[PDB]
Amino acid sequence: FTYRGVDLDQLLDMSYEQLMQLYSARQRRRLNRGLRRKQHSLLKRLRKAKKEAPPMEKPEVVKTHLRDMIILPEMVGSMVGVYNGKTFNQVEIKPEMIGHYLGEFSITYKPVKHG
Amino acid sequence: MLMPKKNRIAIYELLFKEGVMVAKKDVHMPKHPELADKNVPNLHVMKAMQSLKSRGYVKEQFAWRHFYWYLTNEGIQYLRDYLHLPPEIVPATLRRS
Amino acid sequence: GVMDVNTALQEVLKTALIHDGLARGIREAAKALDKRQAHLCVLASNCDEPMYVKLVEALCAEHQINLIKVDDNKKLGEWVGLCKIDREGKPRKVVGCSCVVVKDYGKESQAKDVIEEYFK
Amino acid sequence: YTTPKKNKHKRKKVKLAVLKYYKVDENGKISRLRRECPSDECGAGVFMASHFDRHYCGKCCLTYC
Amino acid sequence: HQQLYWSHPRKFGQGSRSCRVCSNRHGLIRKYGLNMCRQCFRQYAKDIGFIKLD
Amino acid sequence: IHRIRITLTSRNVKSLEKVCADLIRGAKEKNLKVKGPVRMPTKTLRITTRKTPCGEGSKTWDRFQMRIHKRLIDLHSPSEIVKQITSISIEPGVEVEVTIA
RNA sequence: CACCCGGCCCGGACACGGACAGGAUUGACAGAUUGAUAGCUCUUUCUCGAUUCCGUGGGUGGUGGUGCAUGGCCGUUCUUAGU
Ligand SMILES: [Zn+2]
Ligand SMILES: [Zn+2]
Repeated sequence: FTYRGVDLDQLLDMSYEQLMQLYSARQRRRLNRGLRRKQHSLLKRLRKAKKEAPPMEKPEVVKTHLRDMIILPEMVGSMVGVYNGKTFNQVEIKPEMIGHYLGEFSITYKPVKHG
Repeated sequence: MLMPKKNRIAIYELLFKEGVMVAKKDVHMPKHPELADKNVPNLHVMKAMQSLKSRGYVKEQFAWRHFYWYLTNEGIQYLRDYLHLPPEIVPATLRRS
Repeated sequence: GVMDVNTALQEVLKTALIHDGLARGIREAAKALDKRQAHLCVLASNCDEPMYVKLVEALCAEHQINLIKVDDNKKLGEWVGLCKIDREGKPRKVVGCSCVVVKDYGKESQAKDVIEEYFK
Repeated sequence: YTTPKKNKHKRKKVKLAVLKYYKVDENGKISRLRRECPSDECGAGVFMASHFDRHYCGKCCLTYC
Repeated sequence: HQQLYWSHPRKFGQGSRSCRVCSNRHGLIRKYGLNMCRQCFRQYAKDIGFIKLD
Repeated sequence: IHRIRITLTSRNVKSLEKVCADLIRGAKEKNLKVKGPVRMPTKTLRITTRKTPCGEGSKTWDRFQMRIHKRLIDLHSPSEIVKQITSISIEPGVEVEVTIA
C-alpha cells in the first residue's frame, strides 16, 4: 500500500504538521483549525483500546457519536462503532480510507426498495 | 429553588432600596445587569420574585419580554422584619410626597 | 447588677443574629474556631454521647476560648432563634443546637458590661 | 421501556461525621487524623479527604497520590 | 451539569435571533434593526411611525 | 462664534418648515450672517410584508413607507447668542443637532 | 424543530404534616461507567449550610388536541355598483 507516494510505515512516524498538506483541502483546513476535547478523548480511547488488545486478535470495539472525525494513520486497524442516529455500525478502519470521515462508513437511512 | 443566601439578601435589599424590580424573562442570561460584581443570575431574580409574589407581597406586570414588580405594604412589613431594619427607613417609592 | 447572669446570653445572641455572627452546630463551629475567628462558645449538659463534650471543651480550651454553660438543648436553640412560632407567638416546632459559637457581637452596653466580667 | 428503571443517587446517611476528624487524648492532644488542604482559602478551615490510595478536597478539587 | 445546560454556541443562526415582542423566531424583520416578527410589526407599524401611502 | 451649524431632522414636513423658518427670521432680525436651509435627499424607509399571518390567501403585500426630511441652517454668530436662539425653539416632532467647527 | 433513537436537569410557586445544626441538603478528584471531562450511576470518601428533601392538596410549562368552542388580523364571495 501507499498514500500520496507515502507508505503507511512512515505515515505512523510522520508528525501532525507535515501530514496536513498530504490530505485534501477540507481535511487540511480542519487540522489547521485544530481538534476539540471529544476528538482527542476518542483518539485516547482508540490508542488505549489498541494498546490493551492482543497482538494477533483485532482491538475491542470503541462506540462513538462522532461522525465528523477525520481518519488518521493512528486510527488504522481500529474497530469503531459509529452512531447512525438509531444504532451503532461496527467498522474496521482499513489503510485505504485515511482521507474520509467515520460518518461515510455508517449509512443513516435504509436503501429504498419500491412497492 | 436552591441558591446561596448572599444572592437572596442582595435581591431583597435591592427590592427594598428601590421599591420595584425588572427582569428580562430569560433563564440562560449570565448575570442581572444591575447586580453586576455580586454574581446574581437572572434566573434567581425571577424565581425569588415569583416566590415572594405567590404569598402576595409583590404585584407583577408583564410587557413585551420584561417582568415588572411593585413592593406592597405587606412586602415592606415582610422585608423590614426579614432583613432586620428599624421602621424609620422606607423605600425610594415611599420617601417623597 | 439587677440582670441575671444567663439573661446576657439571649441579648448577645439576639443582637449578634442581625450580623450573622452565630456559627451554628459543630461542623461549622469547629472549622470557624480552627481559624481563631470566634469569641465565645455555649454548650448544653444533655449530651448522651461522651466524645462530643470532651472534643468541644478540648478544642475551646486549645486557643483560650471562654465558655458559657446552658442547662438543656431546646432553650439554647430558642435563645439563638431556630424555633418556628405560631400566630399567637408560642413555640410550636423546636430544633436543638447543643453547641453554638459566636464570631461577631452587636453594640449592647447592658449585655457587654456583665458577660465578659463573668470571666473575671 | 426496555430498561427496568433509573433510580436517583441517595446520599448515604452518616451520623456525627466530624468526630472522625479529631482524636483527643485524656491530657489533651488534639491530633488531626485527616490531612489539611494546602490551598489558600481552605487553609485551617477544610480537612482534605484520605481515600484508599489518594487524597481529595471537596471544595477546590485538589488531588495527591 | 453547568457545562451542558446552555453549552451549544449561538453567536449566529436562526436560533440566536428572536422577536423583541413575542419571542418567536420565524418571519423576523431584522432590517433597520427592527428585530421583530412580521405579524407583530403589522400590529405595531402605525404607532412606530411607518405609514401606508402607495 | 465660528461656524456653528444646526441640523434639523424630522418625519413631518409642516412642523420642520415652521420651526426652521422661525429660527431663520429669529436670526435675521438680530442682523446675523445666516446660510439658508440646505434640503438633503428625503430618506424613504420601505418595508413590504405579506398581509396574512397564516399564508393561504391570494399573496397580497403591504407597503410601509417612513419619510425622513433633513434641513441644515448655518450661522456665523457667537456661541452665547447661538445657545439662546437654539434654546427658545423646541417642538415635539423635530430633532435639532448643533455643531461648532 | 415540531418528528425518530439515547441520555442530564426542575426552572414542581404557595400551604399542611414528617424530617432536621447530634446536619434537611448541595457539589465533586480518582477508577469503573458513557457517545460525552454527564458525580448520570456504581466504589470510595470529602464538601455546602434550612436556600432544600420526602408525602398529599395546588400550581407552572408547552410548535400537545380542537379553527366545527373562540378573539384578532387575513383571504374570498365581489372589482362589479352595490346597501
Ligand atoms: Zn481545598
Ligand atoms: Zn413577534
